[PDB]
Amino acid sequence: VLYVGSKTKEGVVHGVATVAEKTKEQVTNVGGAVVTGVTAVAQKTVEGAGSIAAATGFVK
Amino acid sequence: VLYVGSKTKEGVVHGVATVAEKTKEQVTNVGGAVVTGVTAVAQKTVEGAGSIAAATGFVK
Amino acid sequence: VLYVGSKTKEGVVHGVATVAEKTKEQVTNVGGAVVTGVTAVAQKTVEGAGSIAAATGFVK
Amino acid sequence: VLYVGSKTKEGVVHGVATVAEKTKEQVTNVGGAVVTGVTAVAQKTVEGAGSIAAATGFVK
Amino acid sequence: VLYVGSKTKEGVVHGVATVAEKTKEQVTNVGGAVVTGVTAVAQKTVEGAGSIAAATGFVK
Amino acid sequence: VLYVGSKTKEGVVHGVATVAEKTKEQVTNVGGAVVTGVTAVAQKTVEGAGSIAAATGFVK
Ligand SMILES: O=C(O[C@@H]1Cc2c(O)cc(O)cc2O[C@@H]1c1cc(O)c(O)c(O)c1)c1cc(O)c(O)c(O)c1
Ligand SMILES: O=C(O[C@@H]1Cc2c(O)cc(O)cc2O[C@@H]1c1cc(O)c(O)c(O)c1)c1cc(O)c(O)c(O)c1
Ligand SMILES: O=C(O[C@@H]1Cc2c(O)cc(O)cc2O[C@@H]1c1cc(O)c(O)c(O)c1)c1cc(O)c(O)c(O)c1
Ligand SMILES: O=C(O[C@@H]1Cc2c(O)cc(O)cc2O[C@@H]1c1cc(O)c(O)c(O)c1)c1cc(O)c(O)c(O)c1
Ligand SMILES: O=C(O[C@@H]1Cc2c(O)cc(O)cc2O[C@@H]1c1cc(O)c(O)c(O)c1)c1cc(O)c(O)c(O)c1
Ligand SMILES: O=C(O[C@@H]1Cc2c(O)cc(O)cc2O[C@@H]1c1cc(O)c(O)c(O)c1)c1cc(O)c(O)c(O)c1
Repeated sequence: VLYVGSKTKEGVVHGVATVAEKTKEQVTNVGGAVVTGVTAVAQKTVEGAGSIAAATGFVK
Repeated sequence: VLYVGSKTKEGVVHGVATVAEKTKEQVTNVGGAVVTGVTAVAQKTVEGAGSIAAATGFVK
Repeated sequence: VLYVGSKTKEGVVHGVATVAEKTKEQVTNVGGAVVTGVTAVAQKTVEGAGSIAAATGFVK
Repeated sequence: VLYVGSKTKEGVVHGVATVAEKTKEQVTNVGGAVVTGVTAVAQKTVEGAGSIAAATGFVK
Repeated sequence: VLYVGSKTKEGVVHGVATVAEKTKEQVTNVGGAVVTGVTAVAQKTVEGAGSIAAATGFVK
Repeated sequence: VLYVGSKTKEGVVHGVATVAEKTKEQVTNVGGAVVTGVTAVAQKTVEGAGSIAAATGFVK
């Protein structure tokens, strides 16, 4: 019974509760990368890169 | 019964509670990378890199 | 019964509670990398690098 | 300027986040009172009682 | 300027995050009172009682 | 400037994070009172009693 694998879980998020409460949020970039506020993110990859919250300035 | 593997878990997040409470958040980059506020992130990769909250300035 | 492996867990986070409470948070980079505020992050990788909260200035 | 009272707050709830996740919830009373699952409830009373999640068995 | 009282707060709840995660919750009373699961409740009373999560068996 | 009282706080709750995680919770009373799971509760009373999580068996 090759791979009779029952209920697995891979790359799962469940049961999250969040409260963000600012008064003056502010972002100001010049020529670069910015990544904020990522929340409750899942993923599964096969035979490939798997970045999630990446941020790169230049590439040459 | 090759790999009769029952309920595994791989790259799982569950049961998170968060309260962020600022008054003046502020981000200001010039030519670089910034990554903030990542929360409750899961992932599974097969045969590939697996960065999550990466940040790189340049590449040459 | 090769690998009759029952309920494993690999790269799991569960049951986190957090309260951040600032008054003036501030980030200001120039040409480099910054990574803040990472929380409740899981991952599993097979045959590849596995960075999570990386930060690199340059690459040449 | 008798009672130039500016922006007060009295009996206020704001900024709530909740995740309930059961599999078999069950309630079974016989002749009594039950009160469950109350959430995010505000109130203001003037010259009178102010119960919110009360529960009484008998009165004679 | 009698009572130039600025932004007061009285009976306030704000910024709550909750995750309940059961598998078999169960309640079973016989002739009495039960009060569960109260969350994020505010109140203000003037000239009167102020119970919130009360529970009484009998009254005679 | 009688009572120029600025931003007071009275009976305030703010910035709570909670994670409850059971597998079999159970409550079973017979003729009495039970009060569980109270969380993040505020109140202000003037000229009156102020119970919050009370529980009484009988009254005669
Ligand atoms: O049956 C799946 O194939 C396995 C993976 C895989 C792959 O990635 C690329 C490829 O060229 C071949 C390949 O054969 C794998 C395999 C798994 C076995 O259990 C098996 O008996 C077999 O003959 C051969 C499978 C299903 C999936 O759902 C999965 O996520 C996964 O990673 C794999
Ligand atoms: O059955 C899966 O294949 C295994 C992994 C794998 C792979 O990655 C690339 C590839 O060329 C071949 C490959 O054969 C693996 C394998 C596992 C066995 O238990 C097995 O009996 C077999 O013949 C051969 C599997 C399923 C998956 O779901 C999984 O996540 C995984 O990593 C693997
Ligand atoms: O069955 C899985 O294969 C094992 C891993 C693996 C791999 O990584 C690359 C590859 O070329 C082959 C490979 O064979 C492994 C293997 C495991 C065994 O128990 C087995 O009997 C076998 O013949 C051979 C497996 C499943 C998985 O879910 C997993 O996460 C894992 O790391 C592995
Ligand atoms: O102006 C409000 O009257 C106050 C309360 C009150 C009451 O409860 C019953 C009653 O017979 C009389 C009464 O006079 C109160 C009062 C407050 C003063 O500041 C004042 O100068 C005055 O002459 C007299 C008021 C407004 C409200 O919005 C309020 O919530 C409150 O509790 C009260
Ligand atoms: O102005 C408010 O009246 C005050 C309270 C109060 C009451 O409870 C019953 C009552 O017979 C009279 C009464 O006079 C109070 C009062 C407060 C003063 O600052 C004042 O100068 C005055 O003459 C007299 C007031 C407003 C409110 O919003 C409030 O919540 C409060 O408790 C009170
Ligand atoms: O102005 C408020 O009145 C005060 C309280 C109070 C009361 O409780 C019952 C009552 O018969 C009279 C009464 O006079 C109080 C009072 C406070 C003063 O600062 C004042 O100059 C005055 O003349 C007289 C007040 C406002 C409120 O918001 C409050 O919460 C409070 O407790 C009180």
